[PDB]
Amino acid sequence: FSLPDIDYAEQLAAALKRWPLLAEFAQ
Amino acid sequence: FSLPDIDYADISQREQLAAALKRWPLLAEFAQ
Amino acid sequence: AVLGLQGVRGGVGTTTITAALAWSLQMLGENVLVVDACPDNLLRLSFNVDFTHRQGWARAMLDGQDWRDAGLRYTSQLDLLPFGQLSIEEQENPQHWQTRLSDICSGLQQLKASGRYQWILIDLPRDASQITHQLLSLCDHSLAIVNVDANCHIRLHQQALPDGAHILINNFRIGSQVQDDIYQLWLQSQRRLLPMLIHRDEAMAECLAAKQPVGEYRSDALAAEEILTLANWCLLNYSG
Amino acid sequence: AVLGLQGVRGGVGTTTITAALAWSLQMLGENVLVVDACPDNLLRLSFNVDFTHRQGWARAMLDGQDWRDAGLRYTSQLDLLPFGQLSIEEQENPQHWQTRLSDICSGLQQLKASGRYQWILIDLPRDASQITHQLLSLCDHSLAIVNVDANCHIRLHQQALPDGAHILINNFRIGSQVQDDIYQLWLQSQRRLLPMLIHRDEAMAECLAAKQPVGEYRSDALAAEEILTLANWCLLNYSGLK
Ligand SMILES: Nc1ncnc2c1ncn2[C@@H]1O[C@H](COP(=O)(O)OP(=O)(O)OP(=O)(O)O)[C@@H](O)[C@H]1O
Ligand SMILES: Nc1ncnc2c1ncn2[C@@H]1O[C@H](COP(=O)(O)OP(=O)(O)OP(=O)(O)O)[C@@H](O)[C@H]1O
Ligand SMILES: [Mg+2]
Ligand SMILES: [Mg+2]
Repeated sequence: FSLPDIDYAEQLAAALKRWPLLAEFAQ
Repeated sequence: FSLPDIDYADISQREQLAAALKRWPLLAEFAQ
Repeated sequence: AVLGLQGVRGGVGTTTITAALAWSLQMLGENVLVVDACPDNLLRLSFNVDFTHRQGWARAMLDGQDWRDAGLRYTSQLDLLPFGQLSIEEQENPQHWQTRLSDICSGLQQLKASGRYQWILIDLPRDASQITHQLLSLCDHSLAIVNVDANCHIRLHQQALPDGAHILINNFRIGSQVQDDIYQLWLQSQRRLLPMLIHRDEAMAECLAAKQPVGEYRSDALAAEEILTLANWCLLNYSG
Repeated sequence: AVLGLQGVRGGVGTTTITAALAWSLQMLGENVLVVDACPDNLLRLSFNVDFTHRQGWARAMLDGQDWRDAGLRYTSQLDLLPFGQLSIEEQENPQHWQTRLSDICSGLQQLKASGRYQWILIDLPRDASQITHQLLSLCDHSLAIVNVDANCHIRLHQQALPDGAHILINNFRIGSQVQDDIYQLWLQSQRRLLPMLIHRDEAMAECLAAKQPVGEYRSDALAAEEILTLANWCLLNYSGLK
C-alpha cells in the first residue's frame, strides 16, 4: 500500500490556472 | 436504523410503470 | 438543529451537498457549523482549506489535543470543523483509532446544548463504526443521499437508513431511460423521498476544483438554486 | 492469475466492471471464478441470482457451513462466489464477524494452486478491514477504479492504492471543462494509468437492471467493446503469477 505514482515534472498551464485545487497538487 | 419504507401497493396502476417493470427484471423482482 | 447527511453508497455527492447546504443556510440568515465526520477529510477542500493543513477534530483528538481548537471560521455565519489528515498507516488501520474518538459525541452534545449554532451539519461516512452510529444519534434529522441508478435501488431494499431519514436525489441527468424508469418507480413507492432533487450540473463538478461551496462559486447556477430549495425545505421542516 | 478490482471510492463502477470483465474473459475461452468480497453482496445480481438467495461464502462461514457449497455456475467457464446476505444486525456490527472470515484466504489460495480457473477476479470493497487486506495480498494484480472528477483527483494524492495496481477510468464522457482538464492532467502525470478506459454508456447502467454482465446484455455496446479490450490486455499483461 503506497501513494499513487504521480509525476508533475502545453494546455496544462491553462487547467492549472483555471482550477486552484489542481494548481495546489501540482506545486 | 431501519430499512427504507417502500410500498409497492399502488405500482400496478400506471402504464408507465408497467412497461418499466416489463423492461427491467431487477425492478419487477423487488415489486413482486 | 443537527442535520446528518450520509450517502447510501460512496460517491453520490454527500460532501458537495453538505458544503452547498451550509452556504445556502447562511445566505438565508442562519448560523452554521459544518463537521466532517469522514476520515477522507474532504469537506474542508470545499472551504478553501489548504490541502497541507492537517488539523481537524480527529487529528487533534488522536494527537492528545483539544479538538475545539481545530475549528475554522469561513464567514461570520459559517464555521468548519475538518476531520484532519490521517497518515497512510492510520488510514489502513482504522481499528487503531476508531474507539479513541468517542469524545466527539459528548463534545458535539455540549455544542448542541449551547445553541451557539442554529444548524450543525455533519458529513457522515458510510461505515458502521460506533462513532458514526453515535453521531447519527445526536442528529435531529438526516438526509440519505442517493443517485437514481440500479445500485442505489438495490441498496434501498437491503440496507438500513438512519431512522427518520429523508432521501435526497443528486446527479439526476438527461439521457438515461433506466434512470427515468427507476425514478418514476420511486415516485410511486419510496415514501421518504424528498419532493426536490439536484441535477448533474457542471457547477457541482467545478466548485470543488475551485475550493468553494456551489452557491458561492456560481450563485445563479441551477444546482445552487436547487440547493437553496433544499435549504428552504430544511428551514420549514427540520427546525425542531 | 488472481485479479483484485477496488474502487478508489464508492460508486465508481467496480462491481459492474468486475462482472463484465469476467464475462469477457469467459468469452475468450478462460475459466473464471468471480468472488464478491463486498458485504453489500451486489455482484451476484449481475448474474441473475435471485435477491432472496442469501447464501454466499461469508454467509456460509458465519453460519458454520462450508463456503464451497455457496458457489454458483453461470456458464461452463464462469463460476460465481457471492458474499451472502447479511442481516441488518450484522451489517451495522462488523466487529462481530470481520475477524471470523480469514479462512477464505487459505480456501482461495488452495483454489488458486489447483489451477481449475485461469482467472479469479475479486470485487473488493473500499474499506480497510482485515479480510480486505488479506484478500488483496492473494491478488497477483489489481485494478484501482476511478472516475474523472475532483474527488478522485484528491484521493489519488492522499490515499494508498494496492501496490502495483493500475488505474482504470470508468464512466468517462468528454464535454465537461473541469473533467477534461483533470483527464488531460492525469494523462501527463498519472504513471499507473491504463491505455484504455470505459466510457459512460447506458448499456453499463441498464445491464444491472437486466441482471446481466454488460457483454451478454449488449455485446456491441462501446463499453462492452472496451471491456473486451481490457480482457485482452489482462491476458497479455496480467497472466504472470506473484
Ligand atoms: N450534481 C453533481 N453534478 C456534477 N458533479 C457532481 C455533482 N455532485 C457531486 N459531483 C462531483 O462528484 C464528485 C464526488 O462528490 P462528493 O465528494 O460530494 O461525493 P461523496 O458522496 O461525498 O463522496 P465520498 O464517497 O468520497 O465521500 C466530486 O468531484 C463532485 O464535484
Ligand atoms: N460506465 C458506466 N456507464 C454508465 N453507468 C455506469 C457505468 N459504470 C457503472 N455504472 C452504473 O453506476 C452504478 C454503480 O456501479 P457499480 O455498482 O458497478 O459501482 P461500485 O463502485 O461497485 O459501487 P459500490 O460502491 O456500491 O460497490 C450502477 O447503477 C451502474 O449500472
Ligand atoms: Mg464525501
Ligand atoms: Mg460494488
